[PDB]
This record gives sequence, C-alpha cells and structure tokens, in this order.
Amino acid sequence: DEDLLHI
Amino acid sequence: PETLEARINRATNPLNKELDWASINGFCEQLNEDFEGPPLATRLLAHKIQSPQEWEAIQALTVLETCMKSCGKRFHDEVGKFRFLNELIKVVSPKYLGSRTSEKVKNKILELLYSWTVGLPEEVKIAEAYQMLKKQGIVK
Repeated sequence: DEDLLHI
Repeated sequence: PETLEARINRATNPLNKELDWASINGFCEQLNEDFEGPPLATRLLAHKIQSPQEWEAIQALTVLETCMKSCGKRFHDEVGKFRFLNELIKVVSPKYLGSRTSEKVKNKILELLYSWTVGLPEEVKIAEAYQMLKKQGIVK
C-alpha cells in the first residue's frame, strides 16, 4: 500500500 | 460484452438523464466475480470520481457508495487502502483538486468516509484518513 497522502 | 470498464462507463455516463440502477448494481455484482475484480473496480472508480464533469463524478460516487454498502471483504479492503483513499483525498484537498471541485462532490465524499468509519470499523485506514481530514480542517 501507498503512504497516506500529504495535504 | 460487459467488462468492468464497459459497466462503469454506462453507470457514470455523463449523458445519463437519471441514475442507471441496472448498470450501477451490475458493476457491484460483477466486481466480486473475479479475484482481480476489486482492484480494477477501485482503479476505475478512482478515475471517474476525479472527473471535472460533476455528474460523472457524482454517479461514480453513487456506484462506490452502493458497492460499499454490500458485503465483501475484498472490495471493502481495497477501498480501505491508502492507494484508493488517497484518490478521494485529492478531490477534497485545496492542495490537489479541491479548489476546482464542487461542494456537492466534496461533501458527498466526506459523508461517505464518515459513514464507513461507523459501518466498517475494521477498515482502520479509512478512520485514519478521516482523522487526518479533521485535523487538517477539511471536516468541519
């Protein structure tokens, strides 16, 4: 899985 | 021939005058009829949800809501990965697509996410994503 998005 | 691609194209067609339930339900039914179905479904959905054409996005979100409301560990888990959640977050964040997305689309996503934190507590990354959204001030 990818890392949680940075916003 | 009705693959997931054709089904989603029909279920989210911008020309639809009203929700096409037969196609929406058919997409949800068809996506579990294969081991690789759920990930494909979710990649297709992520792209439709990001459409600048609202009615396309809105229909895609209705498909997603509909599929999620039904039993299925695999689909639930796919949507529960950051790989998918990140695509929804891009739609609601001003850093990505948020400033160009209608409030209708954005709020539908935020309410869907909340509903999944309540209905599907095992999908812990959904709750993590939603908590990020609150800290970052998206969820008011």
